[PDB]
Amino acid sequence: NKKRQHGLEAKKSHILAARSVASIIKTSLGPRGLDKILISPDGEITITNDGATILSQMELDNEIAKLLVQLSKSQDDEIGDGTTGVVVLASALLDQALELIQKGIHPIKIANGFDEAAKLAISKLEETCDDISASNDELFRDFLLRAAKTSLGSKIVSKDHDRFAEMAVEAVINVMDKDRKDVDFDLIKMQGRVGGSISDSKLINGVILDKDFSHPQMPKCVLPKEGSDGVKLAILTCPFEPPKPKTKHKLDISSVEEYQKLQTYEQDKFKEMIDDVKKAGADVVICQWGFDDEANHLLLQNDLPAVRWVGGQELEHIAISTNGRIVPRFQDLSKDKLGTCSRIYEQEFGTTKDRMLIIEQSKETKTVTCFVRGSNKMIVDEAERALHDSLCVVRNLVKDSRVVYGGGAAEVTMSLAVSEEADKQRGIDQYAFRGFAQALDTIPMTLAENSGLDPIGTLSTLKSKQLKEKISNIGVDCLGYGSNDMKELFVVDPFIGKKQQILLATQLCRMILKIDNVIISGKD
Amino acid sequence: QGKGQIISNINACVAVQEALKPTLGPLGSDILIVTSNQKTTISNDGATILKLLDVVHPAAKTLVDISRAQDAEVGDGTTSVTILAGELMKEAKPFLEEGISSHLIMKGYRKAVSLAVEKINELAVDITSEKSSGRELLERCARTAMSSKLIHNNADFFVKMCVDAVLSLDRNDLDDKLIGIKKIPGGAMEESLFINGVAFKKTFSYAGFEQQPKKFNNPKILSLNVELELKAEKDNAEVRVEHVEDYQAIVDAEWQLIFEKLRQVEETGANIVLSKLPIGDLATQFFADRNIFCAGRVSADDMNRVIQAVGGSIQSTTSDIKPEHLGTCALFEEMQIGSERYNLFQGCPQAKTCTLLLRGGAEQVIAEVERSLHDAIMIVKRALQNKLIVAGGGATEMEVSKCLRDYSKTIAGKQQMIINAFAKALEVIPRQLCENAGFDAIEILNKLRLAHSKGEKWYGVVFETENIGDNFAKFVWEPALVKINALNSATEATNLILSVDETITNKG
Amino acid sequence: EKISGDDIRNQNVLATMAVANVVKSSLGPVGLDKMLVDDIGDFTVTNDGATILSLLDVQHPAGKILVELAQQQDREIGDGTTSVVIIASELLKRANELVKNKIHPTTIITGFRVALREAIRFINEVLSTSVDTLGKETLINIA
Amino acid sequence: KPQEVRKANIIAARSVADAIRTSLGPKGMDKMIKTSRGEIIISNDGHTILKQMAILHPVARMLVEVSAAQDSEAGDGTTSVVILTGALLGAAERLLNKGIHPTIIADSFQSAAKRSVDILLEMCHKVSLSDREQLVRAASTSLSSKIVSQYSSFLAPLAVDSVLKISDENSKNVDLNDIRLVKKVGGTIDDTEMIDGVVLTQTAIKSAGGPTRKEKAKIGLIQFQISPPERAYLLNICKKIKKAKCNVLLIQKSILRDAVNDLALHFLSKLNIMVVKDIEREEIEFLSKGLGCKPIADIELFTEDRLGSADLVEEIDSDGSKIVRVTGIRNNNARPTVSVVIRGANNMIIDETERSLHDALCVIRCLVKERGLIAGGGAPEIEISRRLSKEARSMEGVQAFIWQEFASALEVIPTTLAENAGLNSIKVVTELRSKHENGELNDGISVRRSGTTNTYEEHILQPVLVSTSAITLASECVKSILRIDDIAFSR
Repeated sequence: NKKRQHGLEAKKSHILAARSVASIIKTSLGPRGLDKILISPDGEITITNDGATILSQMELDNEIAKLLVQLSKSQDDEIGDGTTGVVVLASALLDQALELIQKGIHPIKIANGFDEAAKLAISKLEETCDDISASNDELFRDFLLRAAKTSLGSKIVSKDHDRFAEMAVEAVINVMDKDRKDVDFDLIKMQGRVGGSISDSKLINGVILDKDFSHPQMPKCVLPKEGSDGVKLAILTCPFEPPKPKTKHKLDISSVEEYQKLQTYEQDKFKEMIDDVKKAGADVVICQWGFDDEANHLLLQNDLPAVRWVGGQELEHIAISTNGRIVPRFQDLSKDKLGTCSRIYEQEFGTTKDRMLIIEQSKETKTVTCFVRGSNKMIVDEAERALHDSLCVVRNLVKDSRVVYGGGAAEVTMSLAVSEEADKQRGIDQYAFRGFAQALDTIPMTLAENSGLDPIGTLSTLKSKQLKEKISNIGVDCLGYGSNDMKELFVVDPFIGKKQQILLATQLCRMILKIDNVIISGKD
Repeated sequence: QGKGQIISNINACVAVQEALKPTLGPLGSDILIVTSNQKTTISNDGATILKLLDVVHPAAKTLVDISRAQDAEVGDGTTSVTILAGELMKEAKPFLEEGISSHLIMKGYRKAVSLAVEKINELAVDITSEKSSGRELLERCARTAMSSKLIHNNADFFVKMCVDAVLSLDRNDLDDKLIGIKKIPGGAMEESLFINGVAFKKTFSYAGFEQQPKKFNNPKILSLNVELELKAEKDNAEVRVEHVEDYQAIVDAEWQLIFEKLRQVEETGANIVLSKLPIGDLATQFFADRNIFCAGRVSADDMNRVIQAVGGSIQSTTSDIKPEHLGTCALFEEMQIGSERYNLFQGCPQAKTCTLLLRGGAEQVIAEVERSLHDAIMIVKRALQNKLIVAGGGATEMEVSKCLRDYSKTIAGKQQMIINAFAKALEVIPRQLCENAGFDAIEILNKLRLAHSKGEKWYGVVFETENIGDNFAKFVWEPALVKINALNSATEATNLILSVDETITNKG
Repeated sequence: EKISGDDIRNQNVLATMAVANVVKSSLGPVGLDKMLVDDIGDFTVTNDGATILSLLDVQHPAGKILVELAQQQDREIGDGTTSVVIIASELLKRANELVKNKIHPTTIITGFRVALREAIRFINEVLSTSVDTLGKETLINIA
Repeated sequence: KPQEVRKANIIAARSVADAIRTSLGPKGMDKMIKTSRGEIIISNDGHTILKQMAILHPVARMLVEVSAAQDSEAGDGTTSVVILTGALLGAAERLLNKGIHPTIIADSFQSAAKRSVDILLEMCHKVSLSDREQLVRAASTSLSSKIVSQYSSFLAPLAVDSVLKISDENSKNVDLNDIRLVKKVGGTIDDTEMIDGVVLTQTAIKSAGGPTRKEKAKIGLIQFQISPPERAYLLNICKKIKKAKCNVLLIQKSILRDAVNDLALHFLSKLNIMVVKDIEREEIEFLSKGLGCKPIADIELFTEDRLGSADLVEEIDSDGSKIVRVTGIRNNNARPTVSVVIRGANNMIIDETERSLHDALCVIRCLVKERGLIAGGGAPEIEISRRLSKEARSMEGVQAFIWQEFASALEVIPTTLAENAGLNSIKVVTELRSKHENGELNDGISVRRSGTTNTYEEHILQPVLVSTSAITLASECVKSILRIDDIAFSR
């Protein structure tokens, strides 16, 4: 079960495979983009326009495509923005290469050209960069928001998405420190409840997890009581109560004395264990198993809410901000072995009776977990993806104040620059540098084709104004506004992101054009 | 059967040559090989290609044998031994059809390899301290081999990671295992960092670390083959209970037993505790209270080198530890390279090894300069091991081919045809060096023949400018024993292929 | 039918080399003979190269070229007809290898013309006139 | 589905072009054609290829019409009009795959041709009707590919001066049917006889009685075979030819027997009428035309108004040639008839040699039709590509994108010339463009030099008509094929 094909004709097989990958992802590019139906292994129906999930759930058997996907993962992991453009641009770069192959251009002569042409394009893009953070700090916050809405207004939340941008820009403002000059995106957890509306999503200044207090007589809010070590959370596997197995018992009872004798044992272990909560230093107790009712009533006098059947990772997320520990026994617990917060309160959301638990530090917290609602279970999944992506939108805008005015205008601006350097080639490479422009044009072309605009005249419309007039942003009208000028529409992409799109795509040309054999061995 | 078995055997050898044909050279092409483990590799390394080649034809299994041995016997030449050996088979097709017996063919190849290696011996130039040293010679060779790469702008950083990395190795016992290579995602090529020690993952799914001293001026390393944990952050384990009152007592008792092991380690006094198995939360905070380093996920490749670095060893027992199991370096510190946790030892004076930590934009982007450093390490390795230098880049195959033609001018008889083919076959190396590089093979080969015939024995293939030039002056230097053992290896390989007249198959 | 490229070039070689198998053995006073048979059953065996080719039934269109060129050698000079086919088939067989090495057919033809242009000069050097018969008669050994 | 119809029309025509692609150039590859009549032919003549292709594909039979039109228009380079058509169709396939409707495509090719002809008019090397230096220069270089081109230097004034006499200086049309080339065995290649009148392939009466010549000769054409099923009947037939005093008689070659029974031939001798036999149908169209006479099919319809007039009628028998020349027609309705007798060694040599001169006659006509010489070696195709690419940069809209693809298609001629010459295709066209960045006519693909140089300096120029009609007629084919919407049978 191996392949046999000799000559450059094998590269025609390889490129024709890439055209299949593109025919999938192509139609997903743009805010007017078309969705894909994803058949889950279990039959679950997922509908998304996100090329990261489209490529992740895309299953193809040609190993050339498996390379294209594995390499595109680096766009999602390092940057997290335009994985879609990596595949779309690469396909066009390979499509123009197919023409170069037939013209007799040696495979390496092709690769050397795309490398030097990228050195021209990225440089000419830098000549047009702009500083989104210029002037005042309040202007930074303003423009930071104006762009964040461009990523959120493209999803189902677009009706009132400004509210998801409210939590996003304010979150990264809380999570970003200009002295640190970096944003640890793991400091933000994405979590919501199934059902609700856009206005039911909240900006939460602290940790919220899918839990509620296990006993209604315990206080829904615990405070340090003016000066204590905040609110400590007990993270244990066993409850504070007389020991009772959760599998089998097998306690032989020989007489009535022995029968009720366990209740005597329970009374001392009831008060001992609930005193061991207070002595151990827990203000609330969360254990993998629940707590005895009589212990629960003895906990009441000390205001010791508790929660049952909770996994370690969920309490870990709290323990990250509170510096808690999973101590094997309650006897070695301390004010520090049990992590500390300032306030734990249980919040009800209108008709939502879930009443989730929120852990705050009564100050600027080291972590936030924002609250997401949406009218359909699957809307919530994508809505949190919008917060994930818009979190990376502002994360890159913090990383690099340099931005480009996008919408295909930067690609056409770079395309025109490549055509300017075409006349300066006057050599064999002139064949290849020109094709780089023909490939750069496929991004604004794809943007127009997914929008319902003229696939050819749109290219001449953008090139006309970006050539005869000025480098002023002349974008694609996919948003349905009046005309071009994304500076007026405040549609902006990160500079470092577009640089990575061009450079990573060039790497894909180095990877695909330099594979001459596909040897697929069997398995024993 | 008969001579037709040779014809079929030759056709099998052609398959191997054509497969490895594009792999030759720094400008060469990669092969995508899907393994039975579903792991797929894309590599230009002939050894990687060989390990996964999956040859089933008994005749071509011979070519794998001589090539796999070329790797361990010499250390380089896994591609050239398959190219040269294959062309010596391709040149044999017309000679077999004309009825030249296999002894007549093989005898001449055995006479030719003797006549050829003699001239490889004549060409060798002795370069150890010859008007050069570490900083000059190794840079002239490393800067050349690392040219025409994604580091074209950043060579000084990879020359630092190349020449000073290998020159700082133990030269009395010099081997590739002395430099480890670890892929660090994130960063830039001009910012990629090298370390004197070895690195570790320390990426546990449990958070709450780093609030623990990770740095010691005089660490004391204790390595265990067992885990140090009780309560796991993710899964759990069955704990057996004897009584409803002892259901929670065994949990307390489980604290006692692991606390006891951690207590005996607490007294042991190791400032660094390494383990091959995961470390739990009880030990996480416990050793934080002890203010010593402890981490699992340590490999033997990292750990056995730690033993050389600090002078410890592995002892799982908590009470039976002999002082010789603990050692100390000049500095230990967990490194945050590239905004990612990679624990390492820093500046161990007893360490005979080091590690290049590779930073870059993407994992594949690193891989491009990764195998480049892999080769660069070998570039210096041979610069020190082999004082006898022959001109690389095809110049040797030019020099030999001329002497072979003169032997065919003087030697008359049935040996004349065989000698000439042995020479014609040596042009497959410069031919594939040109076709894999993108040059005009007919133009370059004809200019190589005319230029060499003018008396210049150092002419060779220049990859920077499509031209023929003095590769000796370009410091494109290759070991003599590599070319000698490769040429002897190929001749024996052709003696194995040409000498088979029957294949006997036991089926069942 | 449309046959072009590597196919028609390989078919032309199979034809020319096949024709050579009919002339290969006819060269020399120690030659081996070949016999030709028609439908009515007449048979003839000859070592004469002009007869071997003159009676040869060639159907492949590339061989019809080899015969037309060979017959002209006989009509014009009357000898050297055996060398025509043998030389030609080795020229084409080795030419096929040149084609597979990415040498354009025009380049091959141009250079083959150059070699002939030089060859006549080397013939002028090695040849001798009607001599070696006066003072010593090497035609004695011819006799 | 009209997209399937167009797909088939494009694929089919491309396969015809890929067949001729190898034939362009003096180093061109030969095509073998096995015909249904049982003859296998091998030739590099392009019209021969498509003529004997016997194309059955209804769409590809338009490509034959393209070839014949190029031959009747200019008469040279008819290989290139098919190659140009092929590239424009291959580029059209790219345009069709881009989703541009054929109507937009065709009209854009129309506008490209309008600009393309103007580009050729710019680079025109000026000629003149009196410029016999350049006329002899170019004509003999068009004969340079022939068997003996050294003797073609003397064949040059044959073609040049003979056409300059038949054609007025200020004239837009020359008729190549009015210049008849006739072969004759004997003589040398430089030996030809150019006659300012009609030339008869036969002589006077075959048997004794031939007058061989006439003064004040009136030429009639009676074509019908005269033989007995007789004396008075066969004699009276030819008597009336004497009645109107007709002194020269032309008789069409008959499929029954020889022209006329000897009774009426010797009677025509007794009538003193010069008898010319075995005249061909096309000869009558040539001969009766220049003479200003009307042919008569039968022997009964002889009349007086159809009498001719010839100043000189004599038998030209040189070393046993036996061909008659008639000069001094002086007919009000006639045209300057020119006929040439081609002397030479072998009958087969003079037959092909005549055809080599027909090629040359087309060259001079092309220069009279439209003045100018254009660089050979595909140089005008590289120059046009650069100019239309430059103009497509300022042109806006889908019309610009199609203009750009037109420029890509213009490379098929310099590319084909380079491939059949055995030079690296990209190397050559790269060098061609670099040279056109400095020079204009200073460029061209040279077979002798194996590189780029000035075909003017290499004495390789082609009539501007050849290039102008090549682009013009090609745009007509592109329109015709792209406009094919469906194929239906009629019965």
